[PDB]
Amino acid sequence: GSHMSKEPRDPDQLYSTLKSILQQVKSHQSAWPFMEPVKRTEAPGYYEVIRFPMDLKTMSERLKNRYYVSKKLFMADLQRVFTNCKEYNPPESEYYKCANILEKFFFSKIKEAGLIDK
Ligand SMILES: CC(=O)/C=C/c1cn(C)c2ccccc12
Repeated sequence: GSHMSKEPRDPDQLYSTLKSILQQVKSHQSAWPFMEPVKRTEAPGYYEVIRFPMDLKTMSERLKNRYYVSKKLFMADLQRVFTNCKEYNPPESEYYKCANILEKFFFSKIKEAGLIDK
């Protein structure tokens, strides 16, 4: 019929698809606040604000073997990464910058892969 691009294709393609998005999002210069692991009190205001701390170092870990195969599961965590930084980081900081730049890249990429869910 026509072209709308707004629906994943089976868990097989979607699986590696999330693995590709992470490969780019993580490889993106604006991913160091999530790619590498963070300390425990190195973040200005952590634990007592982030209900579910998350980072890219954990996604690729499970996504590698078999975990983020769904569209909402991956989007939830990944989206939790961009907001988590934006959460404990003030309005003026490099953490938010790279998090807002990569987050923009993420939404666009998924917007084209008919992903996104919650
Ligand atoms: C994106 C996220 O959920 C958590 C990021 C950080 C957690 N900690 C403890 C940090 C310390 C420094 C910088 C970033 C973080």
